[PDB]
This record gives sequence, C-alpha cells and structure tokens, in this order.
Amino acid sequence: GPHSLRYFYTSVSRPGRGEPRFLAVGYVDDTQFVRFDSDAPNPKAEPRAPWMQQPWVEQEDPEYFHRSTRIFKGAAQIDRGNLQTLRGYYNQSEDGSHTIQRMFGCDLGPDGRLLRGYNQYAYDGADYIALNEDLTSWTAADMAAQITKRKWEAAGDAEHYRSYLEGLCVKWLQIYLDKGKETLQRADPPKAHVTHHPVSAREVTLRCWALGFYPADISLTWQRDGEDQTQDMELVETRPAGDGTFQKWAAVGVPPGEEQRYTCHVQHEGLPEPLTLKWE
Amino acid sequence: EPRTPKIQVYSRHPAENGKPNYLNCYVYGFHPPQIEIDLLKNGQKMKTEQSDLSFSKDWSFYLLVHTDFTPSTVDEYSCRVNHSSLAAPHMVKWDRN
Amino acid sequence: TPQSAPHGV
Repeated sequence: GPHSLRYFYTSVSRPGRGEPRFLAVGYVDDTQFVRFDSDAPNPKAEPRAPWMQQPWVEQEDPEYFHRSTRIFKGAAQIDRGNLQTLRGYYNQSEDGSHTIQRMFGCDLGPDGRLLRGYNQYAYDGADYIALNEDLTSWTAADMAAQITKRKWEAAGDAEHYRSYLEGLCVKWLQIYLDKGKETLQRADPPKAHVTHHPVSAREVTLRCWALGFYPADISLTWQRDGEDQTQDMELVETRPAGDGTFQKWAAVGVPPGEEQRYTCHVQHEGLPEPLTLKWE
Repeated sequence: EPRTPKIQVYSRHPAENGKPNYLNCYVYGFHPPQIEIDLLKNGQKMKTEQSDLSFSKDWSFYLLVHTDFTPSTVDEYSCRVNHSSLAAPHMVKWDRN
Repeated sequence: TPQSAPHGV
C-alpha cells in the first residue's frame, strides 16, 4: 500500500553553550532505521533497525554508511550557516537559541511508483519554506522566507531535490521495503480487550485497549446501541510500546447496568475483518 | 511561542505487581526541543534510555523515556518533565490503567 | 539514503 521514506533534520543554536547541534533520523513508515548526532565524539550514521545490520547493505552499496555520514556532516554544516542567516533575516539577537527543522522524503502509490515528494522547513517551530509537488516552485510562509524563495529559484535548487527524489529516494524506499519485508510489510494486528473500572456509583469507566499493533494507523471507537459517541468518549494519542508496536485506549463513563449496551470498535490494517467487543 | 508537552506514563505490558516490565514516559507536542524528562521511583531519579529526537507533521517534538521496572504495592513511579512552556516541572504518577 | 540541500536559505 502507501509507503514513505522520511528524514527529519533538527539543528538548535545554543548561544553561549557552543556551536549548533545537528540531529538526523530516517524512517520508513513508522520504523526508524538510522540516526546521526553531531555531538557524538566520532560522529557516524548509525543503523537503528536490525535489517540495516545485514550483509545486503554491503552488496547494494559497500560505502552506504560513510555516504550517509558525509551527507549528514554537510547537512549539519549548512544548518550552522542557516541559523546565522535566519538570525540576520529575522533581525534577532545573538543570545536566543533558535531551531531549524527539515523534513524531506517520498511516498509511493500502490502501483509502486512515486506518489508524492516532500522537502519542507520550519524555523522556531513554524512553517518557513516548502517545495510544491510541482517540484519546481516553493511556498515561503513570510517576508524572510521570500528572500530564500527568490535565492533558490534564481539558482534552480529545486532541480537537485527533484533528481534526488526521482532517482535515489524511490529506489532506496523500494530497497528498504523489500529488504525489511518481514518487519515493514508484515502488519501486526492490535490485541484488544475491554477493562471495567468502577469510578463512582453513577459511572463505571469502560476502557477499550488496543495493543501490540503495527503500523500506528488505527481507529478505536465506542458505539452505544449503534450510536458512535466520539464526542463523549476519552481517547489518548497512539503511543509507542517500546518494541516497535503501538498502543491506544478509548474510554467511556457509563451508568452501571448499561455495560452490554456499549460496543468497542477496532479497525486495523493487520486485522482480516474489524473487531467488535464489550465487557467480558 | 512555546508548545506545551503532552505526557503519558504507562508500562509496555499489562502490569502484574511482581513481574519485571518496562516503564514508559511518552512526551509529545512540545517546542522548543530543549526538555527535561526523568522517570522517578518514590520521587528518586531512575536510570533511563531516551529515544532519538524526532517531530511530527506540525513540527512538535516527541521522545520515549523508558526503563525496566518491577511493580510493587510498595513502590510509586512518576514521570518528571521540565519544558520552557511549564511554570515548573510536572510529574505524572504511573497508574496501571 | 539522505540528501543535503545545495545552498543555505
């Protein structure tokens, strides 16, 4: 189905506390597979999935890590530049710490071929500049971003992101997807169970738990005799278990005696048909 | 214009007082990325591992801080978070539900 | 595989 390769770059100036720190991680869908930190003593790109520590890497590209290392040092160095210029652009003082984030990558259609390219930036947490899916044109979010747009259009930088995306990005996404088949393409269904928690004489909380699933995408809902009550239910954000699987709970406070009128609804990629369940 | 972190404290698996487990503290939706996250046993700082820094579509950052623990009726676990968005550290008590 | 931007902003 729809798969994505994403890199996430964060640089943070630390006025007084030394030069900027660069961090980079790479993901395929919800699975991290590489990291880099410019504070590490002898800083290299490091595998962070098992399937990135298998011999296939050597044969596909014997220099894989040295290359990602090289790129990440460049990326780090450029952002040390950016943080000075953006200071300038926004006429900001020397003492404040500021943040530059880049997220770039590709999505695939279910055909296999490129669906969408991404290359987008934020400054101090807010939209700055982003490449349109024409892969020629930028959206600058403000007057400082306009300087950047004019610069990169005049210079024809979009072309380079286009060739990376059209060549490398899709190619490696497919490589990682095929090489990591058993972890990435093998979806784990959620294991759901309902728990009963008396929380007064007027309401006993019925909580629907969904656990050990991959990927993170999931819909948890409570229905009351066919009536979805998403507006009257408590539902946490999906959370990482710590073992590559995710967790989520939805809870409704019902009057005691009405337990069997509710039905928990679980929909998930790895489930054949949707789960429906209630108190024991 | 800081964004305040949302915090969830919970165990990798359903908690049986006595069975070794993993205690998670998931903090998300924050900005800037400078943040202090400790797991406490009876208010004392435990040795933990913190995930590689990352961020969501909206640019807010997220971290998993985790450790091995064995739940006791004798023991209290909490997650302690200081961010620029907070007047002072917030602590969230671990509850098996 | 990563990619670094040709120029700064």
